[PDB]
Amino acid sequence: MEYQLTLNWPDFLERHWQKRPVVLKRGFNNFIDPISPDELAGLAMESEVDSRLVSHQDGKWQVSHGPFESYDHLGETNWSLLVQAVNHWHEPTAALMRPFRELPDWRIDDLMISFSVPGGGVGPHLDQYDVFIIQGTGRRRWRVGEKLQMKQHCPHPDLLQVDPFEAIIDEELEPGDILYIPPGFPHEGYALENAMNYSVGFRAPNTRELISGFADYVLQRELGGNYYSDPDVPPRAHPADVLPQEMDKLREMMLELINQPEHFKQWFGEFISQSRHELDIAPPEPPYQPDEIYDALKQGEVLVRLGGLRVLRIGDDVYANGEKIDSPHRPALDALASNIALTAENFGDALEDPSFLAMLAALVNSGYWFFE
Amino acid sequence: MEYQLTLNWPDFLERHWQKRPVVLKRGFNNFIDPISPDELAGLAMESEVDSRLVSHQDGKWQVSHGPFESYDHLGETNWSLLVQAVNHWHEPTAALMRPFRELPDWRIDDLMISFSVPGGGVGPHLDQYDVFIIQGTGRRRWRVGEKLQKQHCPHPDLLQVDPFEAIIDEELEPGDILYIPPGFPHEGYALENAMNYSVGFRAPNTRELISGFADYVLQRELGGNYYSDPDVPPRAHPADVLPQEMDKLREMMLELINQPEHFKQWFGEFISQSRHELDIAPPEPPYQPDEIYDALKQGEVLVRLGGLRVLRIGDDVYANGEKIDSPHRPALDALASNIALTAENFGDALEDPSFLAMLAALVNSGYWFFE
Ligand SMILES: [Mn+2]
Ligand SMILES: [Mn+2]
Ligand SMILES: [Mn+2]
Ligand SMILES: [Mn+2]
Repeated sequence: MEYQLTLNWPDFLERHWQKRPVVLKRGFNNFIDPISPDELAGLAMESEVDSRLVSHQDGKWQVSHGPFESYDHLGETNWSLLVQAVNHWHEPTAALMRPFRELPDWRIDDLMISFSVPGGGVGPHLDQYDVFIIQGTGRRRWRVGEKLQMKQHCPHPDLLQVDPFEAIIDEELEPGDILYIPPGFPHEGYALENAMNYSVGFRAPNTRELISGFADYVLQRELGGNYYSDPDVPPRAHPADVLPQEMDKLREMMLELINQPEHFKQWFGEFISQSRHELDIAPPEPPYQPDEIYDALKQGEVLVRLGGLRVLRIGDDVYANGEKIDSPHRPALDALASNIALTAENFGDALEDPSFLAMLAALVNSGYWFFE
Repeated sequence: MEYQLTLNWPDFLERHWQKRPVVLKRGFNNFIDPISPDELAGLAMESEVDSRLVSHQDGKWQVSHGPFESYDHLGETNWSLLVQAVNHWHEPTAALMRPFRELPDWRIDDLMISFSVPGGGVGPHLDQYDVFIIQGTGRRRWRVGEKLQKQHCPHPDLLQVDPFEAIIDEELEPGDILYIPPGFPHEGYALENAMNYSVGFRAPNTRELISGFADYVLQRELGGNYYSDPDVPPRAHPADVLPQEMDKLREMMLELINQPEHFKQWFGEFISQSRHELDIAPPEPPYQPDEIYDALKQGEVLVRLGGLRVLRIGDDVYANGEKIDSPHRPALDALASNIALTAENFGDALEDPSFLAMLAALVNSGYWFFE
């Protein structure tokens, strides 16, 4: 399908994003759910999918990790099924992501869907990331509190919650409504009628993850192999001392390495292009030869990107799922990065180059793009 | 005994250290060996001690590792035995380290001893570390090359090398010292039965700094702050990552690194650790603080465990991967400055109970022993 967002973007980015939560009423007009609770359940039965059941009985909370062989015995009440990264396994669901391209592809994460019977829900909780929560069929009561430091507690080892909060937002969401929550704002919501919620999640790294990742990149690629050297080595009163100048030199090594021109860009390119959830990956059973891709495309057949596969451009280099793609043909690479559903027109003269055709062949044979 | 290096130190550090290799003729006058070859073999058989044995049947070599038994077996000619960190074990060998205190404690590693029967040698190897090779008990032929300078390929470190043209070729007598910087290919082998005492040095490369610091960051779970973009910049293509964003991220990292306390503490814990296993046997019954106090004021002498690294950063003291929590700058400064302390070395600090409780804990860790 194709989904149309009624949001006013400049106003939102200016006043709201990464600042304050909002309820965007009728974000989607005449909202038609991309998927059904049944299709979602069947999808949760699959073993490659990350899914979980969260139920609560009076005070007690029970969290069960999927997949599942059974719809019984659950209840008419007080439970919810959560499925991560549906946009990987379902194309119509993947369509929901497109309207959010007004925000950077690299910051966006994936689409997680929850189905809840009345009373069903995940409880009050905090996130470290921005989220858009889209109301599907049914209705839920959503509550968001002010952003204040609060202790996280665990009703279950597998389930994070906070203490109940005074809501700065308390509302019932109709289908098509969207609730934007910046990180740090406690929120809770629960089904009134049988409900479907679509969370477009976002991702941002912290410093720990960055320095760790890059350290592993340096180790793996065997970089930064230059040793500390002191032909000028300074005198000292006490031989057990390590002088401030030496510490400074030592750290200056790390800073210098971090600032080496290609290395950081390349590492981050390989990192950020990787998905936090498992892709659906099925390399073409026989591999493709370059000229049947050439032919297929020229024959009118269309190339489409695997749902959830991240393609990002940093400078003149492109990165698809951890792998750097480097080609002299810019329009083609731009076509690969900024739109799914590619046709020969988007490639231009690139297909004539056997090198580009070879690369493209390797990308398709990898499962990253497939024919329609 | 207690060794006196005859060396012009200003001239060495100025013209030589980390620059050019030299043969220092009669680096030691009347050089008596700290240890006998059979004693060395006595250590070569041990569970904890790191040894190795290298033999060349011409054109081909064989290497075995410790512990050891039955040296016959075989060999008369053409083999060598090598033992790491002998100063961690044999106390008079650690005294051979004292003259090199003219160089920083943090850059010094340890002393390895190699006994080679005639023809015995390790082959033309290469190091990324500085080394002083002290000749004793017999003679060896040493040759040192010109340090070739492999574009963008990692240096293999200790991996073996080419039959170089020698900028240095000679035969060492007892007391002779061959200093080599990192990068200079070198080979040596025994003529008469030969003892070599190689005092080595250690430097971190950038990779080790970044890995260590990263691990430390994970452990204390620091840098928890998340990248945020209230102002997030517009772009032509939704798939693009702008330079200003890359700068945001990079500066997050640089900021974490330039936080002084964390880097300081981590490195203090990192550099105070030893590259080889120490001898650690805490007193079977411990000492009460009063026992320490008393015995210490009886004129007894505490000595730092051989090979144990104690280093000062700012005013902070680190002993074997751990900080020492304490005031009394003179006393801790003494703990780092002198191996073999006395009551006079501490002075006033002994009357503070909180101080000697700590010190007693140091002794009980096995980091200092009486003699
Ligand atoms: Mn309840
Ligand atoms: Mn072109
Ligand atoms: Mn000199
Ligand atoms: Mn060497």
